[PDB]
Amino acid sequence: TNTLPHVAFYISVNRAISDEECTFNNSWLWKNEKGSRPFCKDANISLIYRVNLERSLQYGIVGSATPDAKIVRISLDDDSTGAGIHLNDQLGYRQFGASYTTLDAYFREWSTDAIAQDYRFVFNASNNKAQILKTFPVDNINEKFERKEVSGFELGVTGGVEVSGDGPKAKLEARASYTQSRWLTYNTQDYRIERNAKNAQAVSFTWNRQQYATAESLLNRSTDALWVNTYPVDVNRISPLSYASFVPKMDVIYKASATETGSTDFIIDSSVNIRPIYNGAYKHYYVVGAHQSYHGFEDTPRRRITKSASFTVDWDHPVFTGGRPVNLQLASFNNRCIQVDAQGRLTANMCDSQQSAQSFIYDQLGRYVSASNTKLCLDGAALDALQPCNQNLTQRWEWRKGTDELTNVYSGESLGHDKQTGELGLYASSNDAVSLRTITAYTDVFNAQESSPILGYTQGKMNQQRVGQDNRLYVRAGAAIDALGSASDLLVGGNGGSLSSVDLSGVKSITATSGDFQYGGQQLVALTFTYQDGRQQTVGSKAYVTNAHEDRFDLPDAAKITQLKIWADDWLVKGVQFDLN
Amino acid sequence: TNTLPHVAFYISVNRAISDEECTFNNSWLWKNEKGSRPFCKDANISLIYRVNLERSLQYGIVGSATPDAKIVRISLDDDSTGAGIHLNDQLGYRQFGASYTTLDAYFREWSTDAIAQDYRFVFNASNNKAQILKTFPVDNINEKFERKEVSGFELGVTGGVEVSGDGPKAKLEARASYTQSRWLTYNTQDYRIERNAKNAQAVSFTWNRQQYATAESLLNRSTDALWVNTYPVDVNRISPLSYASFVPKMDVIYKASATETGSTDFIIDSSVNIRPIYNGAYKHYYVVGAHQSYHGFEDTPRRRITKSASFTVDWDHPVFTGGRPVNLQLASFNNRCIQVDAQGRLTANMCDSQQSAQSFIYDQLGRYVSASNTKLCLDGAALDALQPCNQNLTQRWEWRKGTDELTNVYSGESLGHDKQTGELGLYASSNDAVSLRTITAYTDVFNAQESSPILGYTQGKMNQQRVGQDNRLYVRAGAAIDALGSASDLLVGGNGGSLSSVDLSGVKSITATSGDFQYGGQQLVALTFTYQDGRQQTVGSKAYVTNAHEDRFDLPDAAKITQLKIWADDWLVKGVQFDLN
Amino acid sequence: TNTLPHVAFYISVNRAISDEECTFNNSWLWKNEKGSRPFCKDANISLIYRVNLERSLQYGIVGSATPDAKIVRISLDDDSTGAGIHLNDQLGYRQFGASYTTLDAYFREWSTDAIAQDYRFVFNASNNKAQILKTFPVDNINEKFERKEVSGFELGVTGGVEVSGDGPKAKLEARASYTQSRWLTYNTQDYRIERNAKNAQAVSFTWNRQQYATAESLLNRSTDALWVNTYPVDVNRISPLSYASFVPKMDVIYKASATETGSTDFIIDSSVNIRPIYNGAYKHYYVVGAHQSYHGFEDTPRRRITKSASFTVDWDHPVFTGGRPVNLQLASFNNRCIQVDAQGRLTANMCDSQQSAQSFIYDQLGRYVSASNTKLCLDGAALDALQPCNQNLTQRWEWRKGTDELTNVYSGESLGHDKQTGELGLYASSNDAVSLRTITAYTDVFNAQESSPILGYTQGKMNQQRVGQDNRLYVRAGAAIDALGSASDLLVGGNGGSLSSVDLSGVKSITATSGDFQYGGQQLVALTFTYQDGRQQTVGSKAYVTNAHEDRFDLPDAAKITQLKIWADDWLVKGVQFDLN
Repeated sequence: TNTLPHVAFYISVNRAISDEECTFNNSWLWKNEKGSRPFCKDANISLIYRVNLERSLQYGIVGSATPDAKIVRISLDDDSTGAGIHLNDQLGYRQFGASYTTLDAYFREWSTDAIAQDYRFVFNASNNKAQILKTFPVDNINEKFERKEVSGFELGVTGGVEVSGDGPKAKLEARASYTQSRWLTYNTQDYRIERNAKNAQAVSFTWNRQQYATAESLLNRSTDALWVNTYPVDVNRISPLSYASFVPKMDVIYKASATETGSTDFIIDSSVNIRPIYNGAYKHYYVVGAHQSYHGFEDTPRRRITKSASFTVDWDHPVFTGGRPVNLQLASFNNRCIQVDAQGRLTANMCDSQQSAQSFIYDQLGRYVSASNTKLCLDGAALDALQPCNQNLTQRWEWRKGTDELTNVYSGESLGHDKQTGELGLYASSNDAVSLRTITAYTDVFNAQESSPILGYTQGKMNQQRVGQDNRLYVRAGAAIDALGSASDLLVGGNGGSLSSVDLSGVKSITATSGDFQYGGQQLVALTFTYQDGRQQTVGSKAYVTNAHEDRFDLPDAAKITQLKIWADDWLVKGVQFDLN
Repeated sequence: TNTLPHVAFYISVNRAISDEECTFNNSWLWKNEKGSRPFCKDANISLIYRVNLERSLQYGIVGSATPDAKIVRISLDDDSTGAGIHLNDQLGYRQFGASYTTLDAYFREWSTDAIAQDYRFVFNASNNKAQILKTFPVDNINEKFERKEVSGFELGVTGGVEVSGDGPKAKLEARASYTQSRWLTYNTQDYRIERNAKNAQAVSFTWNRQQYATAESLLNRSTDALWVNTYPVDVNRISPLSYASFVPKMDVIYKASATETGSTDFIIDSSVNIRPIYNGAYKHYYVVGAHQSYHGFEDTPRRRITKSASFTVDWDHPVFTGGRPVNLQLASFNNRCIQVDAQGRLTANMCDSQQSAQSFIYDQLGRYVSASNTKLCLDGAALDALQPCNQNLTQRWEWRKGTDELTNVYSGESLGHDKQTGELGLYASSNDAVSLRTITAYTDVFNAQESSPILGYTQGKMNQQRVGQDNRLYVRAGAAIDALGSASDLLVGGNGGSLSSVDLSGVKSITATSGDFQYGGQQLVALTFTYQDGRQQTVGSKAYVTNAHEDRFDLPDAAKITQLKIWADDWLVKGVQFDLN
Repeated sequence: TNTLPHVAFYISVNRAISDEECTFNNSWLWKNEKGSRPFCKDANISLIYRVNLERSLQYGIVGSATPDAKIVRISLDDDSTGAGIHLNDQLGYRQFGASYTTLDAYFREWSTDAIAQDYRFVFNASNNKAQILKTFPVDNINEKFERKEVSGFELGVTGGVEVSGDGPKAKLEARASYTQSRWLTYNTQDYRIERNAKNAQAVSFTWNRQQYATAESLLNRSTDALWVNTYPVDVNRISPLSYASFVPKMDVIYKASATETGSTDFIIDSSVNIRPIYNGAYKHYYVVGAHQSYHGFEDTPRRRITKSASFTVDWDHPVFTGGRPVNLQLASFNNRCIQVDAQGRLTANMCDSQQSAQSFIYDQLGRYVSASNTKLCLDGAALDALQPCNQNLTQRWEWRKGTDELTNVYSGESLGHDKQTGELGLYASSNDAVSLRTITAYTDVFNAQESSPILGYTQGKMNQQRVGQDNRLYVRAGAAIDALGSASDLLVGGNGGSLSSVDLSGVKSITATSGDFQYGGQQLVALTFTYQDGRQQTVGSKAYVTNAHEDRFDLPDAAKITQLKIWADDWLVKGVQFDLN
């Protein structure tokens, strides 16, 4: 119980994929002729990330070889992966024939159940306070190549003897050959890890198909007779890594400067790029004969499924101080602990070991440092308030062995407290009003507050705005949400909506709907606010959108909405996150 | 708290690449007809180096098998790499056709999105006080080769029997062959680590393309009919190691002599050599038939992006002493510590554990050595000033067990101090004016001061000049800066500029601009000094430079510029670094 | 602080390569017609060896399984390599054409930038006192070979049926083949480590090219049309190990007998064998047609660059005793230590822990052995001088626990010393004139004296001569130095020079010039002695040397030249080394 501190918690990422989200044209050549059908059954995304916050050094260690910095770790390894990604259980096909007269054109088209074209994962920093330190894999694949050069020559002499009715013959023949060939050999994987770093704050890992990446390459036939009609996609070539179940492996480790303060958000985008398979047959008619050839379609439609979860980290968190905090508890009272406010006034409140402000770090020099703000220390010169920390002899404390008398190094006096009010003070000996007994114990301030889900799509610029004093939210509402903000002058987004105000007090849940807007793009279209008392109110319209998805955010009891994060470009809002506390 | 000391700090290297810097001719054969367009979108350079300073032996260890020397380490490994280098997210292409009629010439030309021809990293020593000790990789690739010699002979006898209307025939035929072929096999990588050591002070690592290094080799076709028009660069061959994201891995460890003093700088240069891809088509017209052949262009333009960061190391730094310094603190006062000036006078100042002059090293013999200058020691014969260190018996100190009385080995007397002035003295026993209590603690003098950025390009000879007493910076400026200096006689650079004077007092920030000068080469063109008052000032002109890049330098509050580093050859200034404090 | 002792120090080997030394004829067939040009730009040699001196057993350990011997280690490993060897940064070429009429001869010749034909490293022992113990690699490569014998037979029967206007035919044909081939497979490296051991005192390591070792093998073409004119050397085949940067890996470990005394020098030769590449084209004219063939030149010129560095080891050094020396210090005085002269008289001088004569080794039996000469011991029978060591009971000492009274085992008396003169003596109790307090401490006698550089070339027999009483150096002056020596009768070398005399007193620096002598070979040509007065002095002439190289030697202030090492055979002087102090 003297090693590094750690804060660990999970992020569950769940997003069911509706069958309607998997609706695609039953044919690529004949879109409007034959209609549409689902391509994935009960698709689901379920991963479980692990988050670790840790300072790279213990508090008070000077001269260590590992640079002093604050480390945020987001990882997936053997110890925690999650259910995976699912799209189907087995691949079937429906065959389509030419309705019109076909002689020199395509006349048969095949639809193959959906496969995962590529898995995409995105990590984003909310501001510039964080930087990317190291990643796993450390690099993209640095392929190894093998070459061969084969050369040589061949000599041959031929002796032939023929006897027939015509007469004896004789042939002596000579041959001289030369050969030369160059070989090339390299390894490719079924899925290739493509690392992508847009800038110092964001790095994205893309599992992309490399082998069998084209509908062209999935065929096991090239030409066949006209009367042979069979499924030409050798489905054994599609490995179960593509449609059955997949799980990634990645590590990202952010760092923050030594004295960075404030806040920073992290966004984790898990996404699978669904792409059905289309294969068509080509009929060729020339004078001499008739045959049939196949082709592969490459520019078939692709639809992307996105689910996002975020979590907030404060650099002022106690864990980043790198020590194991303890509290000073006055033993005269049944339950009284020393607590420090923002300005440094010392009072004795009710003990609550999960409250950061009541924790102190015990260093090598014997000083007590306030856990929530490492620049304030306990000083014996004026014990009614904390003081700036320095090398003063009056700020060192030692425990007398075998008892609980807390002593001051400088003057030899002890630490004492009022038996009734909790005021600290220095005393050489006890009396009927001052007790010297003080007890210390380790505290649990390493809980991580859970993070609220995100609603919508996480694209474009992100803004952060605090809720106003009136606790009312301004929404510009039309066919889709135009803008959001805490005041009528702080709207970011559209202008065609209807101005209104919705009370955020007592909100029991929020129902957000997002999807493909009728005019274009993906937008947030509908928000339904339900209160714990039972009344409801709805803004926006739910009837001008297709491929909609429903996300729900249930506030725990007795909470107040405090911050609004707005995902919006110049036109419309694509996402919004409601923080608590 | 007893092992080797270490000083560690990070270097962040960020440099956004403007789209303008990525502008290239849309075609190589037809420059002026078709124009230009960007070739890389949102390119960025972001690496994070780790710097370690350490002495290879602890202080006071004699005759250890590792030679005594001072070690400076600059490295990138799995523990810290950074975001990497980015140029594009996927490679597109635009196709171009012949505007005029072509019969036997090139008539189709292709432009491929930019790829990284080679990555380059450069390390430079500022003077000859440092040498390169070891590097990783230790050596270039020492390829292994495999040879085969295949030889043999073949015999064949043929019996032929024919029956026809002409008559029965009979043929007995003999063959005898000889074969010989020689094989060659070797391994090549997609990128080949080329180590380059210009001299003992500078070594550079060049990641260079080896396989698929020519626009010739990227083609998957050689000949095709005139009517077939498709993109002929098999883009699957370009591995994601070239354009998506790349991260190096190398170590450089410098060494400095045992008693070297003064200062020495290091320069770290990250550079990615952007090179677009050009492919052309050849139409051949001969009498018998008509066909089309491809070619690869090798002399395509290349443009180099450079970002440089530096840091300064003083061989007199406390960490290079190889011990863990402590300080002697007088206990009578609340806050008084022993401090030594330049000449060795001893006075009691305010304690500041980060001040090097107040730190002392505790060796094996029991001597106290001043950490700031290891040639001075504490001596009991004349305790008001430090003396040259030797084997004198009066320079050894031992702590009395269970108390804090500092004793002298020679006479048995103790260490004493004035209760009011802090004057040291020898006393056999205490009194009302002299107290014997002294307290010791470990000190944090291992912080590393942050390093100022470099403005411009780091090429040519480098000069270092102290800021003058008047705090005036002389700039001989024209279209670009001709020279810089601290006095009218110490201008290094050109002479065609008009002499001027800019005051360096109260500089709040510096705006530097660099790029390709109109006449030739890459120069520094304009500097805009911002004062805390709010007034600005301009030297040079920004109207005669293309492909310019902008860098900014923000000084901390209340600081004085003290050193000027000038990058300039005989003609013009290529870069300048403003050291602080 | 009880394990093996060690002495470690670095040897820096720096040698700039002038562009003039890289001058070669621009063509091989046409020497005088075309002229000459540089072939290497900014070439440099920079390695850093590590030297370790150690005795294989701790002092006093009897019968250990490792044989008792003195070990000298010279090595290069991953922990210390140096910058490497550099010749060029990229390989360019210049093309030459025939100025005269060429029908059946060469008509085009190519010059390729220089590459390192072979790297060479040489270790020499100065006398027979040292032998080679083990080396890394332990042996040359013991190649592994793979053989295959392929044999078999093939049968074939052919049935042919023809219908034509002539009439139906029928053929039944039989074939029977036999095959046999033998394979051979072996591995070769781009550079092959060739170990070379001339005698027991000298072993040399030669990195020699094995694959692509001939200008013949560098060609990727054999025949081509007369109108095709392109560079025919496939430059990709030249691995960056040859011209970019190279670093060796070797270990040499000398041993010396148990009681060897005197001195011995070691010579370390680093040399890179520069060799340009020449390729020519062959035009062949025969009646039927005309074609062009290539050839490889093998007898191309080679020029060798040599840099030598040496260091001196004395077997009488304290470290070779294999213990950790300590010293006896009298506590009555402020600063007095026991010191032993050449003959063994004991006097109390000023302590200097780096002086070998004041160190003593503490063995298992409790004897004190003088570190400077392990045959002398401290004895209590006659305590004013050291005695030959044996098993006498009066030569054992034990410390009384808890105090510093040094006791004698035999009589029970203590070690005593005069309070004023430092004379040792035996006493049972103290008085006003004799004090018993003695203090012991570890000493730093493991510093290694710096080694002086070598001027010139290290070839031929080596001689060593002490500087005479007059401190005058005899030089035979001509076009080059004929001989050197400390007296007119002690000249080693030639006799054709003019006799002269030069003073060696107050020499602040020496300027040595060496290179290719006009008459033949490589000689030392000129020496310019610089005094403290600033005036110079010239012996020899600089007008008879081409491709000369300049080496410099700067002495420390207030130094005396004491030994002359002369590198010269019977004709002329090739090198000279001036030992310092």
